[PDB]
Amino acid sequence: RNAEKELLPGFHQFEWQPALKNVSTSWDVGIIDGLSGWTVSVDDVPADTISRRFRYDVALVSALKDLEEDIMEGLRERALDDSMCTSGFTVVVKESCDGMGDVSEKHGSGPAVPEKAVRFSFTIMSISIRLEGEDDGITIFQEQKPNSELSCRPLCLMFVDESDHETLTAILGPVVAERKAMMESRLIISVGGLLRSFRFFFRGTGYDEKMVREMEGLEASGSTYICTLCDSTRAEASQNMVLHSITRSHDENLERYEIWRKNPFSESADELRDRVKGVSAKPFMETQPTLDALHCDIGNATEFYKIFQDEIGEVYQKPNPSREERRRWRSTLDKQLRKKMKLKPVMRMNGNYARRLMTREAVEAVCELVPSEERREALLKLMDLYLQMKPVWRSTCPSRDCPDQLCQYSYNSQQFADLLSSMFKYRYDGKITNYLHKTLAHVPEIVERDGSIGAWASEGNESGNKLFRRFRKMNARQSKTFELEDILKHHWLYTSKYLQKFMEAHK
Amino acid sequence: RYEIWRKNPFSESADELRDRVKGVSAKPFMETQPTLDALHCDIGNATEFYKIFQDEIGEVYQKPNPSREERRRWRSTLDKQLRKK
Amino acid sequence: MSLQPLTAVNCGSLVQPGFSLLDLEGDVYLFGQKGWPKRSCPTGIFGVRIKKGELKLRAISFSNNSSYLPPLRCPAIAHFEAQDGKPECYLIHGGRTPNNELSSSLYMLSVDSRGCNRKVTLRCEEKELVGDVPSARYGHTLSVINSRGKTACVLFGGRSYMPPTERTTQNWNSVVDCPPQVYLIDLEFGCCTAHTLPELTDGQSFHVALARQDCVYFLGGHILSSDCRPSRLIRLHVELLLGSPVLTCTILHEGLTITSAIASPIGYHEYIIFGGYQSETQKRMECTYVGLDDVGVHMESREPPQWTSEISHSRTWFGGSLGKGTALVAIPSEGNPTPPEAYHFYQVSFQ
Amino acid sequence: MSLQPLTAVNCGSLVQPGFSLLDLEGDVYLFGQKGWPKRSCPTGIFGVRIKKGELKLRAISFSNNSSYLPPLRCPAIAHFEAQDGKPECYLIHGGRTPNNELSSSLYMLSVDSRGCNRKVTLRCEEKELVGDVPSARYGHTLSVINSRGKTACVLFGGRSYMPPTERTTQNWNSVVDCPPQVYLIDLEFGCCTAHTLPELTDGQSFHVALARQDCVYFLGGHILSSDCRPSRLIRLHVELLLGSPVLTCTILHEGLTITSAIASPIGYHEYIIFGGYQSETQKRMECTYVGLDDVGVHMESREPPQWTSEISHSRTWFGGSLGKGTALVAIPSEGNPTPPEAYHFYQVSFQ
DNA sequence: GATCTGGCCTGTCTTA
DNA sequence: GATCTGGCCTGTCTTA
Ligand SMILES: [Zn+2]
Repeated sequence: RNAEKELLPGFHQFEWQPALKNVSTSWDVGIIDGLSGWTVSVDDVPADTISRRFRYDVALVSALKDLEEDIMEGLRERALDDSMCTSGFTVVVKESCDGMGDVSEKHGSGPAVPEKAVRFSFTIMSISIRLEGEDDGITIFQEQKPNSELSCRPLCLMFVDESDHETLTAILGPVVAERKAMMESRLIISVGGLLRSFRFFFRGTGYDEKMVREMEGLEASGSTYICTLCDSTRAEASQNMVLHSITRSHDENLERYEIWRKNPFSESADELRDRVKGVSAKPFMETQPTLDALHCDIGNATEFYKIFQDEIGEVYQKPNPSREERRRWRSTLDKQLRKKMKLKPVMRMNGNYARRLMTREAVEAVCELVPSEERREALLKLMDLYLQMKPVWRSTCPSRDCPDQLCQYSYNSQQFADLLSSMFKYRYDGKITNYLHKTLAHVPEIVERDGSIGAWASEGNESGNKLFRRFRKMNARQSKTFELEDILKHHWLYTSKYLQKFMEAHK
Repeated sequence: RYEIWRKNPFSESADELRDRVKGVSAKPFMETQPTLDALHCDIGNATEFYKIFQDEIGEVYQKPNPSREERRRWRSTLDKQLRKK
Repeated sequence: MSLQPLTAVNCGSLVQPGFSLLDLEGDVYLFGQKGWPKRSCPTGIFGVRIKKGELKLRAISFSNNSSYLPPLRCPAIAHFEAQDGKPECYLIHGGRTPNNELSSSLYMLSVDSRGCNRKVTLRCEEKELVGDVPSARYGHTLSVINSRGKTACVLFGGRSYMPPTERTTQNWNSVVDCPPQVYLIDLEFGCCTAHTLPELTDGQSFHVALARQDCVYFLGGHILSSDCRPSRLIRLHVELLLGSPVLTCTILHEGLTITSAIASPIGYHEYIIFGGYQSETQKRMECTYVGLDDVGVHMESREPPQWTSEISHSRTWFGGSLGKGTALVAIPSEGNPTPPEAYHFYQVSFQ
Repeated sequence: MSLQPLTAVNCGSLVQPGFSLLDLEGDVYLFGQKGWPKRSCPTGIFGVRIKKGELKLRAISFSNNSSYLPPLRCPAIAHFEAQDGKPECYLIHGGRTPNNELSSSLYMLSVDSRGCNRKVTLRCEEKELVGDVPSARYGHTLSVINSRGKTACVLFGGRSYMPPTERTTQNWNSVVDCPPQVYLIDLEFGCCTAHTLPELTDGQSFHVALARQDCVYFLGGHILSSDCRPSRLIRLHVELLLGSPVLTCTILHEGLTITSAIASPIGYHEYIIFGGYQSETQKRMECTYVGLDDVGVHMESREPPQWTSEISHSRTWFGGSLGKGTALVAIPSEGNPTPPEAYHFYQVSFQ
């Protein structure tokens, strides 16, 4: 109990310069109730939510103070002289926030709280160096397996329904405030014996599309304006596919809201929503214009599942299928995927059944179902196209691991879209799933910009959710008051490197 | 009892036959000691008094025919109270 | 003096713990809703119709020349009555944005056109405020006054977030009563005058204001410093003269102790205070009647409609006044699974 | 030749993989309900009606005279047609009850009264059997023969549980082909004679029997010992002469390889054989027409209905014949969430 | 009579 | 025209 006092936040001393805005200077603060001073008067908007959060900065300096070991061994490996050139660091932090349903409430005392729980976390992707000047920025430490639940650092733990915005922004407000206040100031830590300075670059990449949309003020999730990154409408992204240019970014969305509200040109609702390209709400958080890998995979997988379902019977031959046949087609498709490929039907489709489904030999068991020969060849060819473009955004860093697929991705997508609007048009005339568009349009651009994608995936969040369930049973207190406190703490302890180092046992 | 239900030597009608065999429509595959279960007894009576409380909040025996709405309402004030205290 | 139980029919996910009801030119419209507006009705304002127990909510569409509004939580509504040149006005300021913030911008909301079949287009108009602007706030009250014979407006009370210098991410969500200065806002132009009060040594909130004939009565409200709910009612009297809008005030001995009260107009100026919370736990059941005359405020209790045991035991309640001595109340509900409707409703009427 | 999809409407939870359709006096009755009879219909038998694609099951009600029957799964059904004394009978023996045991008791099922309104009461008369009782078995078949002019029945084939010596609670649930001895059962009296023949080396299972004019043809069944599906067609000729039912037999050149076949009578004695399976893995799609005459049985394949890809790819399938060249087939279905109804249906018809 | 607009249902889509 | 039966649809109960 007194052994981990170090590993938790609110231990190691640190300071910012210039001093942070609107944040206290006390560095000893540990787990804080995230309500953060709600007066909880009956007369006001009630406080229905329990939460716990580290003060963001403290969680950071503890994470990094825990990476002290690996950045010193890294520095030594580089043979970059450790004592000199210590002030020019650059820290790139991936943060992610995702919700979770069906968490049963506790009888407890109070207050009343909804079932759903939201887990706000982050992970340190890399830490690099620049000075004296000259060369670039220089990597030192880079997380080798970001997707692992081993490194995801929980920060804010809440019981909140994703749907209510009021409360979500009420609790996550302070956290965002320390972030945008923090981007300006550089950190000072005492590490390796010496006082050194860090710059932080925050990329929230891990959010699912519905959350990105809802914090950015967009209309979710099936609205005429599909691309979070582009201004394209539904039908406009129907005719043209492979050619698009990323526009949507934070400041632009803010200014676009101020237009939507203030409304100087006095257009009617329809036309106004046309002018701002569908920003109906003031976003609060800033989010990198990037694409989640996981949901992308699941989206395309379910679209191909649907295409399969339609090819089993003949849809383009008779355009208006009965409902009974709709189920009959599902029944024989899942029959097949059981007898071959060893797969069983799902309600919501997990990404694992997406990895079994996406393979070519999986498309083989279905190719046998469709009577037509050229159709049989068409969807097969489609799937091989998809296998060729998938590792680009799935793999961590395609610039090395899979170069040729990357360079050919634009052309390959062109080919793909052509084949769709060619034989499948009936199902893509005026409608395209958000992800098929996103994956056929903005991928080469973002891979060119971030350098890589899928390393930034929601997976490194999400997975962590598993823990949150077991840590809510095994390691819980258990009563409503203390429970989030000790889950959060124990989670933090699970994530720390210092311990995992020990548990490697050095070969 | 089952053998009576099947053979049915008295050529008696179904409605009344069921009375004679007193509820046995099938051949039993296992012997269980004629004994009560504690747990589901507790849950059965618990949920019963939950129901009686619920009907008792509003006045049920004065007006015998409540709607779906006043019932759901009764449930709401009931649970709100049980939580509150 | 009675209550009919109301069904929320479809779509009861809109109504939220604080919100507002705008009664202008017949039908009353609901204002404010959970989260950000949804495409179904992007405006954020619904017309409300109550027929045969059914509570039905309809989409309202703004005029092209009008600004669009965020679903404010607990703003200060001032209903400005018909006169030159443009009836009927609703002054809304400034509430709390669903994205959690305080909006300091004042809006003038009104009626535009109809029907052709039963459709009322509306127009919202921002007003630039030349100031000496009011600090962004919620729970404050605003009221329309006329003196000799020009018209201005009076803004006071409510809370605001901790001062931006002293607000720490731990104490972020903490909130303090804004300083006791009254803001006299001319409708046009946007001149906003801030005025100190020797008689008021403290600020307050949720104080229901009743304004008649160049005089404004502030009924008791929750004060956050001493956590007391003063029985004392506070009257003020505004002097508008060229070119100085000088302001006097006075304390009234005894009045009702209430917070978050619903004022439902009945007679000409006679509103019944429909109640609210008397203390931090117990909620006022007693329904009270209020006339306002030049002599003074005339206050008589009235026999409250008998409450169903549900609303009598309800932890909290809220609502709005549909006017014409008719008002709405809402009771939060529990069960499992979700009802879905988080709020049961009742409609109360006088006589 | 045609097939069309059937919606099972309400209550499609009654059909289990083996079951039996009893076609007598027009309307056909489903039999072999899943599990034990539920007092929704305590009888256990269902009138089945197929209208405009809808498959509806009605609850039959036994006569007071009748014994009640357990939902046997895979019994030997022998239709005995109309003549003196009391037409027309369906001989059911013995199948296996929803608990695991084999009845080994013959039941005679007959029609009784109608309607009043579209109602058919039935009566089951169990008959005692002295012998030389038939060993308890299932999957066996039974047939009706008439020799000058006495009517008797022929009972042969089928699996049974391992005898109570080899019987072991590890091997308890194993089955084995019961020995090849034909049982001649007089309808009344209950004398059951057991004969064997050198021509019959082994016992079979699910071998579809056709019976006409004192001659019985067993199609190739499934032999469990050598695991063959004999293409040898079996014939036997019985004649009852006082006081012994003398019996003979012959093997045939060519016979079908199929197990669990569905025989739908169309012509006088001409049947359409659908077949359930060619082999262990792969089911038979081919439809065949089988007529029979005094000279012999003559086989002609007719073009099978074009199968929907589902039933062509379905691992298992079954059904029954509604008679009059009309039959029902059933396809198990995997879907999630549960359909719930487990079986799609198709109605098939000839010419 | 017969528009309008909304209203609900339905209808598929589209996200989680 | 009007029974009877069975029907569905409702509609409550009891165990789970
Ligand atoms: Zn785009």
